[PDB]
Amino acid sequence: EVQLLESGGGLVQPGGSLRLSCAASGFTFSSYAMSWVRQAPGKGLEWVSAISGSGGSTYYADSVKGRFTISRDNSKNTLYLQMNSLRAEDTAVYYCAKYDGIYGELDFWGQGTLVTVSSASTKGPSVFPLAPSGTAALGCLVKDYFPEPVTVSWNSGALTSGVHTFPAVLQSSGLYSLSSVVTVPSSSLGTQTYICNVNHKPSNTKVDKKVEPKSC
Amino acid sequence: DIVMTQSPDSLAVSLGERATINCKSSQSVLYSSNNKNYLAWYQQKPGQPPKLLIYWASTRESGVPDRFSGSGSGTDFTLTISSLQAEDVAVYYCQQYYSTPLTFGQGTKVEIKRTVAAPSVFIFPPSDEQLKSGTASVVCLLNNFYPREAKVQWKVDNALQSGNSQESVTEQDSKDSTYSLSSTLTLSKADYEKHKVYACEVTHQGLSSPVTKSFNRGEC
Repeated sequence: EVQLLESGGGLVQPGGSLRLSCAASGFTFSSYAMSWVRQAPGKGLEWVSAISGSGGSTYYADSVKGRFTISRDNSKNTLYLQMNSLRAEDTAVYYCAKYDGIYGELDFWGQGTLVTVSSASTKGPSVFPLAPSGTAALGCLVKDYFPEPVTVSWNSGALTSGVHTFPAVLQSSGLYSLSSVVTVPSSSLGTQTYICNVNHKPSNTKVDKKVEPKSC
Repeated sequence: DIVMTQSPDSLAVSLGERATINCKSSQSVLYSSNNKNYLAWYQQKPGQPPKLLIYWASTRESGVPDRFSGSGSGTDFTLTISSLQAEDVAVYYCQQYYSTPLTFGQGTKVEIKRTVAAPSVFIFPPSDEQLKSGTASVVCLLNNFYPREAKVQWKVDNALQSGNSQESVTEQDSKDSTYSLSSTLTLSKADYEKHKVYACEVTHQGLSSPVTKSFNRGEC
């Protein structure tokens, strides 16, 4: 199937540089023009740059001209974005996007890669139980981490029904925190084990937290 | 640079009813040569990239249901979602691909208007492990409610707490069209151990009067 897999995003100092990659597959890469499109957290879509199928032609938004350089390697099936002199305003998820063969619209997008421009330090979360006391609620508090993102699953992905993993909020300390909760039958509390699987890849932090009613 | 302006910013429509989103481009995107409008509509669900719905102002992409239809020409354009389904909750973007730079509208959030549903409320004391680190987080959960408006008040021994909590809300659920909300009250371990009664009080349209969930520190 048609696929665009971005990589290379992460935390970088303001004034620093970063190179994004996008691995294209399932189609003839050189046949199509390609694009980079960004989305700042909670904001709209902003077209960044486009490159012709051969690479002979390149275009940029005014906000990125002279700082960013789009390029491609048709033998490797790869699109690049070299980003220099980064600013806090360049913080965004960056999407690789394919143009239509003839018409010229963006008809396929990758999952995106997060770029965070900040002088703040990488820090792994601490994970605390939200212990339960028909239906009971329990959860995990994933506290004090930077940068985004964290992933949370329950019972290694076996439990998905009734799970709510909340958007992270930035605390005044400049660190993120989030909760993940699940509602379960109260009769399950004695028998069924509930473990939240937390992964903060940016800091190499993996935690499994078993959550049960607190003992008296 | 062509400015794409969407209207409205936010839309709440009952399931099975019609949702219409307007898009106005500051220049005509109708290309004389082929008489086609260089206008596209995108759907973006939370956590996902935009998905192309409509190109040529009116042409439906493969795999996109009949209920999505695009119309208009020149500067004025409309996305119509007939028979709105719960899974259609998303932000919708128009985009001109007439000339560089490619430009997008600001987005329109489509929310589902369903019946009122009261939150189920739960309070969580801080863990012993966290307390040892010098901090106490107290969490209140409001689960599966509609509409989104809700008021959470934290009280510690009768004193209303202000400035020391943060809230986060989920995106409207794709199946049941409800929201959930977590509020986290944060205090020092020292402050926490100076007080007894910790209470979350929830006000919501679905509740005949506010619901309070509480615990006494140290008590089973």
